[PDB]
Formats: sequence, structure tokens, C-alpha cells
Amino acid sequence: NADYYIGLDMGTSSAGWAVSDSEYNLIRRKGKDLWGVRQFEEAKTAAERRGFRVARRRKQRQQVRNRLLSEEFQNEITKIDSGFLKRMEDSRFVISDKRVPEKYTLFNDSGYTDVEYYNQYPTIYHLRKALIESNERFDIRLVFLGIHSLFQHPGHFLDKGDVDTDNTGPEELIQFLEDCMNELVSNQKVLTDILTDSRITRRDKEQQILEILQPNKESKKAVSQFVKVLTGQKAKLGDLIMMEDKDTEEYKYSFSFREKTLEEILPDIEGVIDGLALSIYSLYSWSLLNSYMKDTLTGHYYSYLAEARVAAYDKHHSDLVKLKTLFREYIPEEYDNFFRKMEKANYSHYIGSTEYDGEKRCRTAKAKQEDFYKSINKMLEKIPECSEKTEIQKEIIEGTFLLKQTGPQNGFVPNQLQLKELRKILQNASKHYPFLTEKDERDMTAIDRIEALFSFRIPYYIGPLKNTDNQGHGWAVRRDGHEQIPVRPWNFEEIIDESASADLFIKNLVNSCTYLRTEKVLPKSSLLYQEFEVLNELNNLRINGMYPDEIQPGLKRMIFEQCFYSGKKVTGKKLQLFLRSVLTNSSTEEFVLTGIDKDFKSSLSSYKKFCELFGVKTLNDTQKVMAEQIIEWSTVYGDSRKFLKRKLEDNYPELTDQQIRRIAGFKFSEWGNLSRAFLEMEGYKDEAGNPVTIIRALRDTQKNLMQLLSNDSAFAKKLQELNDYVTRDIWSIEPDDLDGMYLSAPVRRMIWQTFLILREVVDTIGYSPKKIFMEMQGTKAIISLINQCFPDSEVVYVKAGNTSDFRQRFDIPKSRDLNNYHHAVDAYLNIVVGNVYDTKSLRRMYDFNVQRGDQTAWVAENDTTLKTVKKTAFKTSPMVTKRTYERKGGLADSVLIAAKKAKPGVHLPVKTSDSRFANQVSTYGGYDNVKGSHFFLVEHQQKKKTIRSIENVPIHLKEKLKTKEELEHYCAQVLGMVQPDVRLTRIPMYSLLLIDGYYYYLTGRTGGNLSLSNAVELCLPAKEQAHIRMISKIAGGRSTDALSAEAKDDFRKKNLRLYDELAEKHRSTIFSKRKNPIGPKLLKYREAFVKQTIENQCKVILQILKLTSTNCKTSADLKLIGGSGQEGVMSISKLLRAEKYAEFYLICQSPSGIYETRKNLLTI
RNA sequence: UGCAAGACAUAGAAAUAACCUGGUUUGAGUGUCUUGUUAAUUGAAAAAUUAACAAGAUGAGUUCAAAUCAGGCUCCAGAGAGAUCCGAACUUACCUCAUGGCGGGCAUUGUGCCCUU
DNA sequence: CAGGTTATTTCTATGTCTTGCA
Repeated sequence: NADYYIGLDMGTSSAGWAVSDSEYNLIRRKGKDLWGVRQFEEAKTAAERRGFRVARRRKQRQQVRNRLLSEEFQNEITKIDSGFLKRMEDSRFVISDKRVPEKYTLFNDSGYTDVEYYNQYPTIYHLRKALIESNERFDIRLVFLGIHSLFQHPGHFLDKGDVDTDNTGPEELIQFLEDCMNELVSNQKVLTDILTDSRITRRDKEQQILEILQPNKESKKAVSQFVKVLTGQKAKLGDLIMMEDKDTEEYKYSFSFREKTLEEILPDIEGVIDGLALSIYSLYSWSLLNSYMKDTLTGHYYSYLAEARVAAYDKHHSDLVKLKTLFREYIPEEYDNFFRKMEKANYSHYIGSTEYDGEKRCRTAKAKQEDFYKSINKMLEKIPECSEKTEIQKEIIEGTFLLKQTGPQNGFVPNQLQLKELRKILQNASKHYPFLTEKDERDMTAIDRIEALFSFRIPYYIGPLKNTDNQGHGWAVRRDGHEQIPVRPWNFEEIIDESASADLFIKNLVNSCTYLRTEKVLPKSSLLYQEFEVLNELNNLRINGMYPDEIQPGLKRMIFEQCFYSGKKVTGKKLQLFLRSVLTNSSTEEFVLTGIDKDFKSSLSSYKKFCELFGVKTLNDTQKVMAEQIIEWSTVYGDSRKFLKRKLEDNYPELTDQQIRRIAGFKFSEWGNLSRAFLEMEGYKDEAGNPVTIIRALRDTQKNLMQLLSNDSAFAKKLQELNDYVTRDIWSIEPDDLDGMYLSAPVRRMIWQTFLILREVVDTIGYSPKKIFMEMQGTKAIISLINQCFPDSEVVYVKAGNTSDFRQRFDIPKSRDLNNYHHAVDAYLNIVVGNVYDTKSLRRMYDFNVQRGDQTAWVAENDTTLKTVKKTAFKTSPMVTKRTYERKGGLADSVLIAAKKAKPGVHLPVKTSDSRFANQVSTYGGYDNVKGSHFFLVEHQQKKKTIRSIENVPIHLKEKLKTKEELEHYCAQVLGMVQPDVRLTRIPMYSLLLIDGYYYYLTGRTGGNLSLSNAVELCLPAKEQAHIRMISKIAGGRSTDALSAEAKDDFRKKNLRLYDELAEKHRSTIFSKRKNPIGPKLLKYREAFVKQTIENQCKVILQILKLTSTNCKTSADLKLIGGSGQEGVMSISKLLRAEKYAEFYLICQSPSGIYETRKNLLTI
């Protein structure tokens, strides 16, 4: 019937809506003015969830790896000890709780117990040194524990190299790498020292090496490239081997050991180079692996990492004895408080172990290194300066004092070093135990499989192997006929189709076209797409204000043919040269180029590349399809060239090996933004009868993509026909529609709540809005939704500053600290400003009448409409509705608290299905801060009196507690309640509760009491709002220095009157009905309020205002006046009796606020 | 002037993976000497060791194991076995299951009021 | 419950050369 507009202001925390007519007076239905504010907490990103998910998947893979290793050692372990694995698996439990009653986790056997196993080998790194540097037949358990530690500390997996390169020493390697060919030994110490010094970067190493080797003549560039290969940079072959025809591509290949390994670079250079593949040869790997394992004591690098961290252990012992000597003298008193007491940041805290006198070991959290160093420095202050004190302080500054072995600093260990250690362990133990040599069906050897499990890391493209379709996060495509069989190393290629899995990964990631939303996009390097870019750029190119083909027909074709076939970057000067060459006429050649930025940003690189690939000049259709598929495979597979090589060999047999090598050397990286079908869509028939396409239209005519998609173009009609438009029902937008467009979670919640308000308003009103005014990233998402549900409505974008200019110029103050109405006033102002600006200096636009056609927007005469907006601007009508949500999050803290601190019931046990951790939280610790999801109202009997209680449902029990019977059972057993009768099964967090005539927001729980926040917005006149704005500005960092004495007096008096108004609002108005009012405390504390200075007065005013706001916990820091920082807190007992409470209502509010149900908790 | 489609450059982020260092809890790495009290086996008694306490003194210390959201999935019962992936993100007013209802209306400075169920 | 690394894709600001709509 009538015509109405809806205005919308979205914020990450609040969403405000308003509805108006052409006269800017609000539509009101159900007797309620249709404008309000919906608040919701800022949504949380999936970063923490993703981190925890990858962490738990990593843990699961570690578990299966350890189980496999245990199964491989099980036969010999059981031969020597029946239950070693069970003792390993029952390490947490006390002696009684173990499956078998024993005392210590490892080496239970009599004689060789744990107490002297740790005496023989103080650490694991003492055992591994013994394993790799000895031949004596070791117990299978010792080898198992060494390999177990190696598995539990794998290493970087970031470097490329070979383990065996460390067997040959630096001297022998230098001898083998000194003048290998006919085109160093003396300086075999400084070079190695520079190479193995991690302090200097690669560039510094290269500069020092070039400075110190003093290269011979005629090899300066060759020696520079050799140094680049040595330290590791992208260096071409070039003069390394010195062929004359350097211009050839085979001798211009660039390779760096950082980007690729030797076995991967070799195929790219096999056959091309002379000799037995030759120039650094397996000496950079030695430098990388031996850089970390230096000693700086004898100058000789350690062979294996276990040889280090034993010398570090000895250095720790020497430093500890030095500090003990330095402490026993000069400080006989703080000996007990530092080396035995479990105080803060001392040695016992640095380790987490102490034994004062006979008492049990006190194991606590390990103190950080920084705190321990600070404590050592503080306790060294009492010691007068001496040699030992200076040396200790120098070591502390150097950071190599009292070092531990396992810590945050162990991130430098490469997997190759640990692999070498494992290989040595397995070779030493292989000469005695024969089970480590026996073969398998797949020709394994019981040693190669352990190494495989050590080294097999699932590639990033494969992702998780199994998916039960509970949620879509796996791509691993399994071979036909291969299912329900576990994925391990040595059968990854036989179970997961790696090529198909990578293809699925890339096509799932890649996005759809910007014009055809159902078909996927072409690779950027694809011939069609590159030709599209070049043709577009030629179309935009204009010469002296004329079209490129307007100068003479065939100019654009000539440029596309004879200027781009080279495939290189076409610059402006090259185009000028071509224009001079091809144009016989036009002697003057000062042709000004417009439409390009002096360089053609696109070039037919792929066309030329495939032209040299096939030798022919111009490709045909079959060769074009061949090249298109080759480019698609190279782009999808990317850095993994093995997939491309396999596809080429199994699909295109006519290609030669040199051609395959050339294909593998191409650089096809990124994806485009236009689909394949969009470029070849059949816009119309031509005169000859052949089809025309968008790409062919660019080729022939003089137009770009946007011109080809004009309103009258046949391509536009074909686009509308192909992109079928369905006006989906307003009531069919599930919140998964906005899950495709790449939006952050806060924006997603913004969009969903705002659209819910829109849907409720439109349904209630009856018909779609004529205009929907909205602010100017994620807002565009709702645009789509509007265009998917309300085709008639047109969105009138409003500038961000226009509304604020209206507020300042026409005197409508906004009070961001007072109440939440400013969102609704912002939406209504969006309506009134956007309507005027859509109808039409910037201020002058509001100085006269604005009217277009039959619709009148602004009437300056008598300010009639203006009066209306002002009468609406200050109205306290808006509805404030907080989102009622179940508190989704964690079950409890992710880190277990100590047993001596945990208490039963309040703390979640470690594992509530074992009957061991559940009833023994005081012994095995537990999880703290067990959060709850939602509240429920249950009627029970206490002291033979019928009373009702609101109680919590914890998050870890939400799924099993959503019906009346289940909640009754939960109250009956877990909460120890007699005769429960659950009356309300869902009271979400942040819900409107009417208690004793005052509105509350149920926002948590503190033990036996439930916590509430203020739900009544406080309204004050305009002058008070301006004063509060000044208060907020001054309390933010401004000063009173510029203010005059009269200004100070006026500020003091107006502050006093604002305080009086606030005090009265807490006494005579609704705020007096709150539980534990602050009015008496406001009046009692008023005496000291005047004596306070201006700035602290502003602070206490803002803190007082914090009591009457719905966006913060009701608490004030009135310490500047004399009260505590928790003044005016609201919390009421969870027991609802019939005496203390007059009306205990729950106001279930619809998201728009139009619909609401009041449930009487007392008598439901 | 806004919107948004194409190309380049400069700064970024986020979503999925893969991995590392770990961190937390628990448990293991026998603590040892003197003094006295208490309780034991003796012993008229003396004395005697043993064991738990309350003081004083002294030695060692670097590591390992298990989990690492509660849980969930499958199989035939349980302080199990399989799998190594689902679980900390987005969505949830209320009523009884439809593109339903959540009454007809007046205010909006203190949570009300008229007219019918 | 914190600090790092690797890969892919997408998105966002700003500037540059164009083009079309409301």
C-alpha cells in the first residue's frame, strides 16, 4: 500500500535499524516504534581453533608413530621384558593406579633398576652418545629409549640435504673441492670458520669469503658465483663450467641448494654438463649441518649432535659448581633460599625439582631463563666485585650460562642431524640384534621403515587422509578398491592419488569467475587469458587521441602479431619504433601514447615459450589444446614437478625428453580472474555464420571487456541468460549463504544479525522496502543478500562523514558513553541524509528545498520535515536487544592446574571416563575455569519449602542436557536436589530479566550467586550529553591548561549539577529499584567529590556513567573518591523464593524487538 | 563526484592444510649426616638399634614417560580394540513444525494505558 | 598455552592505465 524506507547502520558490536515513510516519521507496528539497536559480542576468528586442530592432529600422528615404533620393537622387548610398553603407557599414575603394581616407569627389573640407569646415563644424551660411540651389545630397551627420544624430537624438516655428507671431514671435502677441473687448501681454517659461523648472514659470509680467498685472474665472476653456490644463493651455471655458448638456455639454468636438493637439480642439468655430474659438490650440506654442532673450545666440530649437549651438560656442571663456590662464600645465608628453597626464579624453580631433607621431590613449573638470570643478577649484588662474579656476569650477558638442553631454544635442530644419529644407532645395534635386518613383503628391512616414519611428513596438498563426511576438510582421494586400510609411509603412493589430491586441493581453493559464478577460472599463464590481457591493453591504447585501428585498418592486428610474438615486455619506445617501421607514411613520428603506463603490463610469454617448445612458428588448434592442458597441469602442481612429468609421460607420449625438461623448467604460478566459458561465450552469429566469442570480439573489434558487456550488447543478453537469476524467498536464507564469500567471523555475525532484523521487519510490515539506506568492506555482502531477496529495493549508499556533518551542523549530539540509542539515531539519520542526497556547496544542499519528480525529500520552508527529524532525533524509543547466545568456547582452561590447587567438583578431571582421574582431581590435577553454556530454571524442595533455582549447564554437558527429563536427571544426581521439576530448559546468556521492577542482563555466575549487568539505558537532556562528551574528551588525555578561571568555575558547577542529576536518577527513577543501589553511596561519598580536582572528577563521572550502560559490567573505579574499584556490582542469589521477589519475569525478545514473550519464572 | 570489472606495483593480512620448539599436569631419577622427642624389639638398669616426627648441617640437580580440550566414530563390554579424524569457528528470542503464530491500538523522562480474547 | 617455519588461494588499503552504471 504505502511506501516506506529502511535505514541500517552496521557495527562489529552493534547493528541499528530504523524504518520511516517519505515524511520521515517512523512506521510503527504492534504499537511499537520501528527503530532499535541489536548488540552482540564481537565474533572470534578461527585462528585459535585452527591452531588447536592442527595441534591435535599432530598429537594423533605422533601417537600412531610411537605405536608403530613400539609394535616394531615389541618382539624383542617382550623377549627381554613382558610389560615394558605398559609401564611406559602408565607413567602418570601413582603406584596403586597402574595396571601392574610397580614403583618406577622405566627399567623395573631387579638389579638394573631405574635408580642406577639414570646413574650410568645422567640424561638421554649420554645414552645416545653411548649408543653411537660404542660396540658393546646394548639392551633392546636402551636402544628403544634412544630411538624414542629421537622420535619425540624430530627436527626442523625445513632444510634440504643428505645425512651422509657429514661423514667426510672438512679437510677431505676441501681437498676434493679444490680445483676439480682445469679452470684454497692452505686456508682451510678461516673459510670453514666463516662458513660455520651462524652469527654472520649469508651475504656477510659471501663477502668475507670473496675478500679472503684472493681469487685468481679471469675467474672473478666464476669465483663470485662459486661463493654464491657455497653460501647458498640463486646462482646460474654460467661460468661455473665455462662453455662458450652462454646465451643458450641449458647453460643459463639457475639453481640454489636452499630452494632445491641435489637429486632434484640433477635432472635439470643431467646430460648437459660433462663428466660424472661434476662447482660446490656436497660441501654446503656439511656447513649447514655442522654450523650448529660447534664447540668453540678445541675448534673441532662434533660428529653427532649427541656429542654436543653432553659437553653442554659438562659446561652446565662446571658453571653450577662455580656459582656454588661463589655463593657458599660471600653469601652463606642465601644458599638455602636459592639452591634448595622452591622460591621464585631460583635454581630449583629453574628446573622444577628440589630435595631439602628427606622429603619428597617438589616438582613445579620450570622458571623461565630470563627470570632465573634476573634472580642470579639480583643475588650477585650482595657479592662484592671479583673475578668469578665478572666472569659469571659476562656469561649471563653472552647467554651461555647454566644452559639447559631441552627448551624453547632447540628450534635449530635439523632433521638430517637426528636422522644421522638414528642411522648410527640402528647400524650399531644391527650388528647384534638380527630382527633389525629381516626383510618384509615390500622388501623393507625393519630399519628403513623406522627411518621412513622418522622422515615421512604428509605433504601440504594431501591434507588429512580420512574424512567421515562429518565436516568437509579432507581432500585425500583414495585408489579404487583400496579402503579401510591405514595410511602409513611406503604406501602413500599406493593409497592416496597424490596428483588427483593436489588437483582437488587447488581447484577447491581457486575461485569462480567474476561474470559466471559457476565455472572455475583459467590459469593466468593460459594462452587464452594472456591473449585476453594483451588484447584488452591494446584496446585501451590510444595514439594521439585516436583508436589504435582508426589510424589505419590492421594496426591492432599488426601489433598483436609482430610485436608480441617475441613474448618479451613491450615498452613504449619499442611501440614507437614499430610505429615508425610499419607506417610508410606519417614522416612525423612524435606519437603520444595514452592508455598505457609506458610499458605493456602483459605479454604473450606462454605462446612464445610453446613456439620454441614445438619448434613451429604458429601453433594450431591441437597444439593450442596441448599447451592449455600443459599450462593447467604446471600451474596446479606448481613446485612439485614430478606430477607434471608423470602426466606428460602418461598423456603426451610424442614429447621428447628434452621437451619434458623444458616443460618442467617453466614458471607458471598464479591463477586468473575470468573463466574459460566467459571468454568463449557465443554472443551472436556473424554474417559468415561462424560463432563469435568475447575473446574473438576483442581480437576483431575495438573494445574492452566492459564495453563488450554494455547494456545493449548481445553479450549482455547472453550473460543474463546464462547467469540465471532466481528471486529466492526471504525466509530461505540460511546463514550459510554468506559462508562462501571470504568474510571474517565478526563481519559474518554482523551480516547475519542485520539480515535477521531486516527479515523480521519486512515480514511484520508486509511488503518490501522501496529504499534501504546503508553505510559505505563486509557491508557489500548484505548487498548480495538484498539483491537476492528484495529486487525492488535499491540501496542508497551514505557517506560515512555526511551523517556526522549533519549531527554537528543541525545540533543532534551523539553520546557514545551515555546509552546505545546513538546507533538507532544513526540509522534514522542515515535515512534522512541518504534520501536527500539521492534526490540531489555541500551545506548549501540543505539550505533549499530538495525534490525530484513527484517525491519530495527536503522542505526548507518552516523546517517542517526538519522539525520531524529533530523530534525523532532525541527520542528514547529505540529497543536495545542483546543477542541471547549459548556461551560457545572452551570447556575449561587448556592447561592443567596443579594437584595441590585443584578441588573436586569445581574443576574438570583430566579424563572423566577412567574412574581414576574423575574421583582423584586432588591427585592428578584438573582443568580450571569450567565454563557453562546456558541457564535453566528448576523447581525443587528445600526444608520442605518449594523453591525455584536458576542453575548452569556446563559446555561439556550441553549435548546431553537439552530435554526436560535429562535436566531433571542432572538435577537429581549431579546437583544433589530432591524432587526436581525443571520448568524452563533454556535461559541463554545475556537475557532480559525483570527483577523487582528493574531490567537485568544475566551475564554469568559466581559460585552460588548469578551475575547481572544493567539493562536500562539512562537518558539525559542535550546539555548533559554535551557535558559528557567534553568529559570523555578531557578524560582521554586532554588538559585544563587552556581553560580560563571562569571556564574552570563553569566546569566545576556543571559537573556538580551533572552529579546531582545522576544521584537523583538513582533515587527517584527506575534505577532505585535495582538490587543494592548506589544512591546512598553516591550521597555518602558526595562530600569528598567536590574537593577532587577536575581530571579525577571527569574520571569518576565516567565511572559512575559505567553503572548505567549495557555494554560493560556494572562496576566503577571510584577509588579517587573513597570507594572500592568494585562499587555498585550486581549479583543476586540463584534461589528464587516467593518472598523476596515480587515479579521475576524473563523477557524473550525477538531479534528485531517487535515480538516478545514475558515468562513468569515464579509461577510457570 | 560513488559504485565495480580488467592489468601492474607497494604494504599487508585471513581461510585451509604440513611441521618444529615446546609449555602444563602427573609419575620416575633411593637423598645423606648429626641433636632431641615419640613408638617399638630387647635389656634390673646401663645400653641397644629400628621406625615416624620437631630442629640444625651437607650432597645431587640439566633428563625421561604418558597424555595434552570433556568427548566423539566403528566392532563386540572393558580401569578394551580399530581408525588418526570429528570436537575451542559461524548459526539458535518464544509457542506447536508452516516459507506458520507470536492479538487491535496510544504514548516513549522512567517500563505504562484504552478496547476484545 | 606460547613462540617459529613452509605451501596454496583469496581478500583488503594506497597509487597507476582504462571502461560502464545508477
